[PDB]
Amino acid sequence: SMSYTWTGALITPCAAEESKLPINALSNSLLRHHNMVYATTSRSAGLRQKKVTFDRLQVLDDHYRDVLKEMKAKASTVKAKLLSVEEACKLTPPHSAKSKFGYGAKDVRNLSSKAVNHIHSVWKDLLEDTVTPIDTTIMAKNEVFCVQRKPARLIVFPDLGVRVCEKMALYDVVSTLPQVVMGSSYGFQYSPGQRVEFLVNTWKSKKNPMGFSYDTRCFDSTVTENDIRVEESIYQCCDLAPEARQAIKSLTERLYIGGPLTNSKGQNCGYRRCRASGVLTTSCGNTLTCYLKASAACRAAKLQDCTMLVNGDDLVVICESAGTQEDAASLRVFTEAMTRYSAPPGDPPQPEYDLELITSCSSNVSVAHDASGKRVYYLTRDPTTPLARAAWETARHTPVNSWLGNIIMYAPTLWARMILMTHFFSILLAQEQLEKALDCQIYGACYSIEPLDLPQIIERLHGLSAFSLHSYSPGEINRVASCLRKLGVPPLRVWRHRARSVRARLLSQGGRAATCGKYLFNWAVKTKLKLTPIPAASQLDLSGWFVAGYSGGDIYHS
Ligand SMILES: O=C(O)[C@H](Cc1ccccc1)N(Cc1ccc(-c2cc3ccccc3o2)s1)C(=O)c1ccc(Cl)cc1Cl
Repeated sequence: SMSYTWTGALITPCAAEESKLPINALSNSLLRHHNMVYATTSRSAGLRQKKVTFDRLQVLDDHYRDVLKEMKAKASTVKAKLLSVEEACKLTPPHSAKSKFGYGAKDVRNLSSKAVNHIHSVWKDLLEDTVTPIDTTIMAKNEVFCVQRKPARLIVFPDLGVRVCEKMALYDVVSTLPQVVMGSSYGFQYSPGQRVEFLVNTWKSKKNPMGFSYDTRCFDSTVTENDIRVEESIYQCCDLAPEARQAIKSLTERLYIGGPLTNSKGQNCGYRRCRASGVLTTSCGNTLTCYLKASAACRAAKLQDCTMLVNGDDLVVICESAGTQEDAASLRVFTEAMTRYSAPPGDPPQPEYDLELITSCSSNVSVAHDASGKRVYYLTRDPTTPLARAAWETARHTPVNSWLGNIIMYAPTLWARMILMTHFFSILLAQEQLEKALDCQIYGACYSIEPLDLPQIIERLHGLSAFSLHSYSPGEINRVASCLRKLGVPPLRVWRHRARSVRARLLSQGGRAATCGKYLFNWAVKTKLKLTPIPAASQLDLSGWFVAGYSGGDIYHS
């Protein structure tokens, strides 16, 4: 079956679309090569439509069914609950697309009778109708990138009322099942640090460790009706209220498997027979399907001690190496086996015998030293993307403050400390918006965060070491350095000279700011400071921050 069928109608833009980095008075204090940064618009949607329209073909051997059985067993221990409507509402993102039925996210969160009535009636349609396809909207995504240009990705999502419904039936499922079914291998249960510790222990649990990541060529399009249905047999293994089983069956037949795509102007763009990105089960399902296809594939290729870490469509496999010549052979089979499951490779996975050489979730493990000179591991990455965006957001406020999200998730990184924290705090001082809560996204979910809190938040996601790390490896430093030369970002020495000033600015502010300049820039000075636990750091409520991803699921918290 073809992943997609087009009618020829264009995927139209809902609003104005900028493709060129806006420039303001602050711009050059960060990135001088403006011709390097751009944003994807609905103008390239046609390209993307071409790269993802293809026919999927699957050959499921016993190794495939073997693993699927194991998973269903563990799945059978899960007892998901049926969210009521109010609860559902209370999980909808304050800035989530409004309903084509007269009410919006603001309406739903508050439980206005308009939204609650409609949802109650949408849910009923799911219980007495298990076939009529549910309409969807297809818009091109606007993401910023560096050149050397990729076509805009495609977002497909059902109406707000249906989204609320998905939660009532699946919210509790997608949060639980993954951990239970895949155990430690489930990547959305780890904070950046725990992810790093998991990969290290796992690397140490091998006499001869050998690893590789596996990138699927546009994974959503590879996903076939069979996958969507198998996913369901898995969900249906849970102890689920009867009404929920129906809704999950109904959502499956009428939505997740496929359905008509409607552009922003109401025209028909075509039909979908693969994964919809805007559904509650997108992240969970992918991860589920990706884990199943890569476990079978492991056995198919006789890989010794197959351990895996799976975050949605991203895959990492650390096993017991059996000889450099023997591994490259194994991986060939593995790729071939994945290809038979409709999970071909975008790039040939290649074996690495060096941990800090594998890239999962666009990141990697690297090393430095804490306050005690002890070797400590942290999660870092190429800063190209993060900065390019931090730049765009320097002259354009976005719904997703990437620079903040980035700082929270990469506090320990050489580039996030010297550049991101400095640059942006400097700007918060001038505007005096040091406490204005701002949105940002982590593993998918949108959180509201106040800048002055960062000190506590960071300590809570990485620990005190995120303020005293030093002697970063030469490999990392050189990468941060190069990327800067590329985008035209001033050298690191310049930033330290600026952080020295921003530190001083924050310190003078006393209070929570004084804490910020105290802990966030304590690396800019020579006479280091004490830095001890933060009293209100143990106050923060971070249980639900990293229990499950919701990328393309309509999720929000505090
Ligand atoms: O230890 C390191 O890896 C870097 C190495 C490094 C090298 C080049 C550019 C940036 C970082 N470094 C070591 C140094 C800190 C200050 C240095 C220095 C020497 C010097 C001489 C004259 C004028 C200013 C100067 O700053 S070297 C740091 O103290 C440091 C640690 C964490 C963070 Cl977030 C930032 C820094 Cl600066």
